[PDB]
Amino acid sequence: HGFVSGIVADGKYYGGYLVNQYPYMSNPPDTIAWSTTATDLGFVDGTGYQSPDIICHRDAKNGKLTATVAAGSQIEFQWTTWPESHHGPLITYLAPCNGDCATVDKTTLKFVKIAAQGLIDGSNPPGVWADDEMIANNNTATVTIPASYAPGNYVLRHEIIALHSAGNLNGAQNYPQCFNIQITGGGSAQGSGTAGTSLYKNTDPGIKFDIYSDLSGGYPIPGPALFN
Ligand SMILES: *[C@@H]1O[C@H](CO)[C@@H](O)[C@H](O)[C@H]1NC(C)=O
Ligand SMILES: [Cu+2]
Repeated sequence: HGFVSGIVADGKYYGGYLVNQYPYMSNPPDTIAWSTTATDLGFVDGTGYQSPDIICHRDAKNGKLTATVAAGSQIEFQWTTWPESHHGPLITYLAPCNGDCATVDKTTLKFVKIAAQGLIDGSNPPGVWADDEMIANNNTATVTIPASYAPGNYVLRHEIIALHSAGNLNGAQNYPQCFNIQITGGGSAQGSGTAGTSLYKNTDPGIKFDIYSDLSGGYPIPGPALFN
């Protein structure tokens, strides 16, 4: 259970969608982060993989602001304190808004996987994962925006998949957080995206996954192919 409280882009801090505060007000602050109704700091599980909730978490609604970021530079995502039990991958995507992200219909977004980290050391189940490294780094995850990416308006979708209960069907817990960004500089490249409601199936091997048994077979990070 947790959420992204803010991000750093081009070295500038942007406050996120404070889901434990902003829903409890008529007129919360503007943010680059999408609003959600996930006030229990909870998740979308496999029962919702085909729901609009998987896109940006949820009942999510477009953030009002947009952060500029140079292609080829780093974004830091500051999570709230992440529980050790919730081992799993960190996956980050870009979807073009093809227009203004403040008004794009989220149901139309097609996400390209730009970063993904999974099982780091599975010598001893339940293993050490991407989220374990995030915990150790002041509950912060980092990605690089590809240097060759086309300049434009994008939804940045950053997600933890907790796998502590993932041996159960629909037991994997997805924690997507979305932000509006404007990539500057860059090149001409873009991936071919996947609708949010097409990212995952509850039968995918990295979704219906047992962290507690021998990990000699590794961990197949779910979702579409990683962009190069
Ligand atoms: C740790 O993260 C918090 C937000 O969770 C941030 O406010 C603080 O500045 C960070 N500490 C360091 C040393 O960067
Ligand atoms: Cu939890």
